[PDB]
Amino acid sequence: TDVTIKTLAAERQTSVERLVQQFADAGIRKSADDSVSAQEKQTLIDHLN
Repeated sequence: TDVTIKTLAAERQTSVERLVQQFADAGIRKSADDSVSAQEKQTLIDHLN
């Protein structure tokens, strides 16, 4: 579940990478190569609404 952002970010490409950024704001690890959360892509929805 927990992986390092960027490698993971690339993985989804249009999900986890994005997820990490917003989430950092949310309450998860941030993007730009470092720490990320997979399947956290929900960031788009949660953060938005």
